[PDB]
Amino acid sequence: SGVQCFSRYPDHMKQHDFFKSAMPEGYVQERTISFKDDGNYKTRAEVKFEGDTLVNRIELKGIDFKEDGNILGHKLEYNYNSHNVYITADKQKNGIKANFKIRHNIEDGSVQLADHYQQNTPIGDGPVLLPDNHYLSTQSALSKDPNEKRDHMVLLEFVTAAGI
Amino acid sequence: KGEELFTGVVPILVELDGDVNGHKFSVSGEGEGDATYGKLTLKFICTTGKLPVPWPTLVTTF
Ligand SMILES: [Mg+2]
Repeated sequence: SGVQCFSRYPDHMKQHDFFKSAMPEGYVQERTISFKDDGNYKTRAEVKFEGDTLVNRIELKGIDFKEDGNILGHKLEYNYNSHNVYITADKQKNGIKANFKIRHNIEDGSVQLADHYQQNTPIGDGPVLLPDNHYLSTQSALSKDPNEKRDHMVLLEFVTAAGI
Repeated sequence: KGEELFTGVVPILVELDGDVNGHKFSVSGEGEGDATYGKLTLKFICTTGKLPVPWPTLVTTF
């Protein structure tokens, strides 16, 4: 989810792709992520091109986590469920909002809900595409590099726009 | 116009600085994206030591 500009927007929906329309100057993406019965993350990111490279620069602040809840207690499985990102225009900010729910698998067969609220606003002042309501269908696979001893994550993600 | 920058494979850099309950950390990631296939491949490294939260909780941020 940090670089939604790489979603595949079908040709028939290309007039709804805010994310690429803000490039190269980019957009600011902000989120509040609320973990049910636990703390929250607030994030601010700038997504823009630096030369021919797409850069996602993020500051994350997490507060009010429980010392031994599922997050600081590391009780979440190393996997990831498919989900939809529901997008709506925010015409007053020349950008978009999104709302979705992530379900993190807990090692005991339970689920840790993470409510996501997101806003994006362009960095540049050129025209952007303000979309009709739609969603991004996201699939993610997490793995490890067998030769890597540092703490790390390998991520494969597919994101397809749909709903119109 | 912006869409034109995405018709091929694009290198991606990700840089995060975090503070969760006073645990400070940084993550650097590299990979590439190919929007034609809505496909992203990235590898993230915690450069400050051990990640103080579970990796899955940062996927949507990255
Ligand atoms: Mg299970």
